[PDB]
Amino acid sequence: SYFGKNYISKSLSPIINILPTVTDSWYELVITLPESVSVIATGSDTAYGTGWNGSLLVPTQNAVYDKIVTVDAAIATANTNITNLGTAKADLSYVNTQLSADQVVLDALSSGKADLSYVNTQLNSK
Amino acid sequence: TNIVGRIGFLTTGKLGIKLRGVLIDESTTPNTTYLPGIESFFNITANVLTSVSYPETETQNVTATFSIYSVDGSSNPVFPALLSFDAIVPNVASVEFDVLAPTGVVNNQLDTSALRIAKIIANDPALAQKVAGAPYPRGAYSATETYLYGEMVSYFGKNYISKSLSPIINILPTVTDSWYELVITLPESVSVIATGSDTAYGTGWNGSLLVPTQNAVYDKIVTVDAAIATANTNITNLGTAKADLSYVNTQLSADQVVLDALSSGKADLSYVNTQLNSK
Amino acid sequence: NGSLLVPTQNAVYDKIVTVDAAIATANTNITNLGTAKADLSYVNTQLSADQ
Amino acid sequence: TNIVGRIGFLTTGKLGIKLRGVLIDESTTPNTTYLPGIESFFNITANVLTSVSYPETETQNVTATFSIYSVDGSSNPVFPALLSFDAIVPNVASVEFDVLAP
Repeated sequence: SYFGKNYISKSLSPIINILPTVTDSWYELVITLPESVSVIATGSDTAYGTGWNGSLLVPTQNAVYDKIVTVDAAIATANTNITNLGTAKADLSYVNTQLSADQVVLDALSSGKADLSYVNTQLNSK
Repeated sequence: TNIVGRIGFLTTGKLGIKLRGVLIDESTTPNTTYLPGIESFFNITANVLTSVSYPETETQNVTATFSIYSVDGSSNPVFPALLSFDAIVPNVASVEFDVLAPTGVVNNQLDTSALRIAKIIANDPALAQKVAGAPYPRGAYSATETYLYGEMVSYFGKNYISKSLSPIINILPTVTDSWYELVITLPESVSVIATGSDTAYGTGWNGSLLVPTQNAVYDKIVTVDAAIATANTNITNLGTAKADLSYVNTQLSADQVVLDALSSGKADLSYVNTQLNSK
Repeated sequence: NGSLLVPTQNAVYDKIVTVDAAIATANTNITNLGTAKADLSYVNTQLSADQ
Repeated sequence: TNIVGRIGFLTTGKLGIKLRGVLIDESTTPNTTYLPGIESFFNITANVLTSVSYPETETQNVTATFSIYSVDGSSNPVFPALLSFDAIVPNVASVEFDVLAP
């Protein structure tokens, strides 16, 4: 059953991932519904399957609720990814501070410590 | 191990058990040695094995031959071993004889009894598919193709299976001589026109009563999903694009330990000049 | 949940839709602010200069 | 060394033991000089060896032949031995007939 129409597979070989709308592998079971005294309000029990691009159908509450639930689950997953990324992956302040401290130690060590050439010259003098 | 069991189609007989190798038993304090090739006989009276006791040959993997003999007028085993088989007596207080006897038939190729063949053909999916008959779907009816027997088409909203044993062309499905309709008989139908409303408008609102829409629902929801996926892509890109906390900490610690080592064991200018002036 | 009624009128579906759109935009803003802080190529460059 | 054990599927029988070579058990005060080739016979009554005491041979490394004969109406051991092998009698006070390693 596909989007309100019943189909029968007419392919001898087993088929998979072929939409029933393909008449080359499926036959649609026609129904006229002649002058029936009962014409009431129902929905379409087709779960969200990206077949709703051109679809004058009307979606049941179940498909919409399930898609909303999975969308919210994905959003929660993204939010938790952001949360556990921020606290463990990215930060700039103390990295910059420690780099500046290391740079100040580097220039202090460069200035204070004696060149090996200077030490060699002085040892030569004596 | 005690052995209990019943024997069909034999009111009176003798059961004989013989070992194929030596057996060692420790159920008794003095270790019991069991010689092979010696047959032990037990009565089978009123289709019941009277008192069959044989040592356990399970953990020793020793096989024993069991045999069923008819009794002559002297209550003695005649020897056409009606049922003979090799089996291992397991380690249990009482075992059933049905377990020991093998299950199955040697001449398994002899039975072809119509009922059996019917069951075989029905149960196998391939043979069942071969015996199909029935409608053979082909699609909407047209007058430019040939429909064989059992071919079923759609015409004016009805389903028609051709019953002409010969192929037909251009002949309408409605004429009952060569087609026949497949009844549906649906009473008190529910889904006719409400499912078909939909209407094409409405993405974000709160008062227009967007009850039936499905296409715009699909479009807005794929927009939302694309936004979420782009957010995930940005999150992953930022994750791979920035530096990790632990890696930076480790690199900084390595630089700091090298730095303190350099500061400790090095020649400061003042000390060297002082030593030179002393020299 | 469950296939009992169909409606899903413009009184409960679009409220959740707007909630999800707003939360996705908020996550986008949080991602934007997170990406403004820290980096890898620059840190590696400066660490190599120090090395 | 005293040999003890039961023999299943044999209501009554004889156990014959024969020394391979000359044995000298100095344990006994009059050092017993056991001669070879002589087949000492013991009784297996009610599937049980009656009283099988044999000198140990682990020390001097001498084999002994053990055979289990069935018994006919004349009490003569039917010489085709239902079981027969060669083993060294271990130097223990009591030994099980099953544990005699051929």
